[PDB]
Amino acid sequence: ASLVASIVEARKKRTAKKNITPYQRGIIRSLILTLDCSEAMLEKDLRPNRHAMIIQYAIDFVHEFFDQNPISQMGIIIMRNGLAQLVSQVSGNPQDHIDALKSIRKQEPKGNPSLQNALEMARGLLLPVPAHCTREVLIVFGSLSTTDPGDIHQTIDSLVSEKIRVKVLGLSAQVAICKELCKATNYGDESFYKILLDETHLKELFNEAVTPLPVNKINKGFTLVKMGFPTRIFEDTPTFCSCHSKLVYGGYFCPNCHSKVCSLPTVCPCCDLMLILSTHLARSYHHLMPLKTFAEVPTTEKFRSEDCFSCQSRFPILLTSSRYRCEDCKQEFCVDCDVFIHEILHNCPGCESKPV
Amino acid sequence: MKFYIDDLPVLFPYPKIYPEQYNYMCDIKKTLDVGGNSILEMPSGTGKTVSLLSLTIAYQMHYPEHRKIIYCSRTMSEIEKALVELENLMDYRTKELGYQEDFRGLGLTSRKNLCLHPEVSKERKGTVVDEKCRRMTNGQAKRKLEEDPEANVELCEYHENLYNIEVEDYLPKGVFSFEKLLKYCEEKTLCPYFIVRRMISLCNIIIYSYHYLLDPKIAERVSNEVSKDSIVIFDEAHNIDNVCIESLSLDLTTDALRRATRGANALDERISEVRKVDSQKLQDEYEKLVQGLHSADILTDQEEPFVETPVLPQDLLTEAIPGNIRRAEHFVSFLKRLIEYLKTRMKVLHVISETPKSFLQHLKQLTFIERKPLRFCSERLSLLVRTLEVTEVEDFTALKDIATFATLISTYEEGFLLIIEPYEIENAAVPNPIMRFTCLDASIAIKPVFERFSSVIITSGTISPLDMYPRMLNFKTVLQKSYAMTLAKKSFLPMIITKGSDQVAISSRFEIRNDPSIVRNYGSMLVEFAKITPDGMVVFFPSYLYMESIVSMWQTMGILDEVWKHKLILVETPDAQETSLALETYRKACSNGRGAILLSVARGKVSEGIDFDHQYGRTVLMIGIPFQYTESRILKARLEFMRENYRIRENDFLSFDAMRHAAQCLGRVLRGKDDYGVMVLADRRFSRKRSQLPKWIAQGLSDADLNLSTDMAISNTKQFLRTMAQPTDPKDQEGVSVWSYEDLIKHQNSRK
Amino acid sequence: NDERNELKIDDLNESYKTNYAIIHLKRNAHEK
Ligand code: SF4
Ligand SMILES: [Zn+2]
Ligand SMILES: [Zn+2]
Ligand SMILES: [Zn+2]
Ligand SMILES: [Zn+2]
Repeated sequence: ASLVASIVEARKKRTAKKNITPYQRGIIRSLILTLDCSEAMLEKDLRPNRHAMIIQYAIDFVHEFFDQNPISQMGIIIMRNGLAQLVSQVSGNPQDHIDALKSIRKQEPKGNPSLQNALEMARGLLLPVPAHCTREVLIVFGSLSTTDPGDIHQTIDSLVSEKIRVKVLGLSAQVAICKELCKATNYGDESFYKILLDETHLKELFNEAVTPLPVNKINKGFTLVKMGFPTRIFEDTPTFCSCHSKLVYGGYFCPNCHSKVCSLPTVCPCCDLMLILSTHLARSYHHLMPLKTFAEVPTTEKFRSEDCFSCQSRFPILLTSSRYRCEDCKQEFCVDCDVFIHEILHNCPGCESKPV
Repeated sequence: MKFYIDDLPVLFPYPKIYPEQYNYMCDIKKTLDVGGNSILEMPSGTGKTVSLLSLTIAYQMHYPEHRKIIYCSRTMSEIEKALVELENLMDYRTKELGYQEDFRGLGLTSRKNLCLHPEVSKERKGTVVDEKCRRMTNGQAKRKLEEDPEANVELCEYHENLYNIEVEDYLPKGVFSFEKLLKYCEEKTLCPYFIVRRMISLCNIIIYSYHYLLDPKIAERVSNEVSKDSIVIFDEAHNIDNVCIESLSLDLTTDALRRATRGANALDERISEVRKVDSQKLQDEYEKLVQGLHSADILTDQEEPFVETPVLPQDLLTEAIPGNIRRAEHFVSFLKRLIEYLKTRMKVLHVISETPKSFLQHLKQLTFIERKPLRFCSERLSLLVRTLEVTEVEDFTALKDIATFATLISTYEEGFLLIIEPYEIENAAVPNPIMRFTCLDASIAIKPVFERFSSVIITSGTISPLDMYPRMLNFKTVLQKSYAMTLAKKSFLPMIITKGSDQVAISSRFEIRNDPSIVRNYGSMLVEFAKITPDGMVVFFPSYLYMESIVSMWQTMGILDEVWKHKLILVETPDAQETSLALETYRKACSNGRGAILLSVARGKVSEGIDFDHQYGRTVLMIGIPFQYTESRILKARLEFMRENYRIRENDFLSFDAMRHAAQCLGRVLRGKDDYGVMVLADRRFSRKRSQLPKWIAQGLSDADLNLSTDMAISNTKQFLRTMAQPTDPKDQEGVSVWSYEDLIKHQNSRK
Repeated sequence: NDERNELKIDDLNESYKTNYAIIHLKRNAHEK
């Protein structure tokens, strides 16, 4: 009955994955990562300490976020001594944020946190963002109390007026103001206030925060954005770069002003034009055309082939059929493949192979 | 939703309904259909008022009897909450039935809470407000103005404007809470107090407090208007015995007697002056008295007696005045010598407890005052004060206490006692004698209600055990039961802490109140729990003196300094306005995330109606069993009377009294089933009181939490909060704790 | 109004429903 228990647990896990719909998502994101560095973060519930674990997971989150959202931007704020300290300006360079976190990890946390100060700083940082981008603020809260100079409700109302979206990750227990913020700022949705249960669940929450958030039906900001695809240049002599004013072997040439830029994607330093590559856009097509879930075949019916279509592997033989099929093409897949096609790849080999 | 009972359609104001609510409504309907009284205990985390109002309103609007509804709560804030719930229910009914059905529902309270006069509503006491309103509405001013317009006496525009319109057009059809009523009456310059007092006889449902139903001083006039076949609901009736006892209890002090002598002398001088100038009034009053008329036949409906009837209407003699107090001067001399006898009895050197019969016999021996003339003191004084044109009654205010005491002691003899103590406060340099006339039987005040009304529902969240209430108050119930909430996941964590982190026993015994170990243990518990509590933390102390002393000790030790870093501190104070402002500040601090801790008395003003739910109430620290002061003559006499009559042991009754208040405070944490909290009972003596707690709390109290330590309770609290912070699975509560219409229909089909 | 909102039992109200917009991406592009 233990093996059947494992099978039923797998079925329950797949139950959530069954419901998938092509929700509209805002690929162009502007995220403000607020971290809590207060006396309450000196506890040892997370080894070695909350500050160390949170900073490490923040570094990993930055890597993943800039891996899967090339055309997004991020900024870093911390809460110390009841004040909001900016440590990274909004920019598209992951290395700057990684270095900022590496600098932050040293200082010992102390003082009290100030959600109102952090939110005001985030609003100021997100003011100069285009209307077509999604303004988001991810806060890692650890304290159970908030000390603020002004009225937090007014700040919440201002955030709602500015159409900013706030996600809060707690450590110990729910805070009433945090719940109200995450609810009123997300059109009443109460699923954006998460309290972790352990280190693994914290990692899962951080990974979940990476994917873009679906947009609201009534919040329409549809528009066309002027972007250009530069051509890489290979030169024999180093030349001055127009972004950092430093010598580099080569750089991408903007197609609107011919100025060279070190790395992409970044806003052109001369014509204020966004420079991106086709791959950067290609990285987000799976968020617009998600692959439909695969449903296991009951053992009552007859199987098609004894080996996996995608990997040519013998199906294990024993109670519960270890087969997964794609409704679009009706091709049996093994359990090992299913996760790979639904986590790494985003195209069904059977669907691609089937002619029309 | 809109579902059906055996023959009664009921419209619930929510798309979802709890199984506890459905069973509660079914039981209430069964009680109403079968006739008689019933006792219902519903969990505090499940909607009780909404279910009561829905079922009763549907019953009244469906059956042809159209029996009216009387709702009796324990506090005015509860009246406001009930009125708001009724307004919501009526809004839902109006939206579902397509029209506003003919319905009128009002609350009722005193003048102080409904006065709009800019010069009379600015008083700090209700008696002065009542006196001024009487001066403006008795009809003396109106008659004087009619006879001579030049008279400087002024009237109340709000009262005068009511005469223009009829009673049936005072307010539009609907439900009027106090807030909406005040707004409407301010926009139309009308008196809400008189509107309610003149519309009680017409409203479908009337909501007031237990004092307006039990206290004869204000109960007779209101009860004379309500119907006899109406439904009666007692909400939060676990503490009704205290109200019933304080209804018929009086206290007289040396200052009171000294002021009564001055009042009597002033009355004699007034009688002399009126005899000199205008004696026809005295002659007319004497002539009317001779025939056998009383205050009812003499006073007009517009005016009220100066002295409120202190005895129940059924115990008032219907015979003419005895004759000894028929004349003003004779009555004044009688009253003066009564006051002198009280003064000479206030000189005892040791506690004396005596029956009213013994007191009357000694009075008849030393002086020549008989029982019958004494029984008419208040009525005769009311008539005399009415006829003496005493517009200013500041001097005569004192005589009210003497009249009340005389009319009570000469009326009741069984279940009443008189205690004379040379030391009102034992901690006093000079003796301060006090005379207390106490009612020991709690059923005397409530017998008329249980006999006048056929069906009575007694409902509460922490009324247990249910067997004692029929014993204490002489009434019988068709059914008495408590409901077990069908929670899918535990939402409240009740635990008992018997010792501190050092393994030293902790208790709130008064004799060891100033103990460094116990005080430090309690302070450490407070700080540790405040460190983990997210938003709000309510601490309930056994008594205000204990709270004051322990808080001062904590201040000296520096524990409050540690608490200040994590939360604001709000403290209950004797001043009601200051306490209300403290409550508002505490709620604001809980809402804005700053975090707050509120210290209060388990038997205080907060615990008698203020409810802490969601963000407001997260952890409840019951610091010690709220035991009464054992070395109290009144409590000892009551315990002896109960032991002799109802065969209730003193220890059993004391434990019941304390556990009732502990549960009362505990139950103010949950509103719905999505609310959660930690309930810590910090005393070694709770460990054996699990069987005495309400059923829904005992079921949630695990065997491993019967005797815990501070550190282990902190760990359990942290784990519980972390667990309760996760999203609930909808399937886990889809049809096991929350029922939709289809689930309700399935339950009905399976049951049938 | 505000008192009604505070006194109402939220747990018994209808569950919040997401209002996210769905999109269907047609694929028809001319050759280079
Ligand atoms: S009639 Fe009404 S408004 Fe006027 S003094 Fe009396 S209670 Fe106040
Ligand atoms: Zn450069
Ligand atoms: Zn350019
Ligand atoms: Zn396929
Ligand atoms: Zn495979």
